[PDB]
Amino acid sequence: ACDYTCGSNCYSSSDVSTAQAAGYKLHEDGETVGSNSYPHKYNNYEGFDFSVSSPYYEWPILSSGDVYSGGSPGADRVVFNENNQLAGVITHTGASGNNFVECT
Ligand SMILES: Nc1nc2c(ncn2[C@@H]2O[C@H](CO)[C@@H](O)[C@H]2OP(=O)(O)O)c(=O)[nH]1
Ligand SMILES: [Ca+2]
Repeated sequence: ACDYTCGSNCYSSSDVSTAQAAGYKLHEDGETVGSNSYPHKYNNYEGFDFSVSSPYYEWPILSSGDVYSGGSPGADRVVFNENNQLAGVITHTGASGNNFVECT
């Protein structure tokens, strides 16, 4: 069973903490990867009710199981805060345009 289901992509807790740890490290060191400069601030335009406080940062999580290193980011993202607390896992899949919906 999936801990997080983003469209047709299946993720376990370990997939999420692994992706999150990589994004937080880059955030700490003030470095980015890719053309969209990840990790970057997640403004929460959609207004999700995250249990942890802002600011939020997004980092792509890949269905391949690999840690994002620069190519296409896919549609899924892990959202973490300043204290490296997981806010949630989101996706562009099933959302119009460049909007997001939470992964179930
Ligand atoms: N939909 C959405 N995009 C955001 C938000 N915060 C930052 N973004 C970024 O704002 C632009 C318009 O959506 C995109 O560059 C998107 O990039 P990502 O694809 O990297 O999320 C947010 O809260 N919602
Ligand atoms: Ca996996």
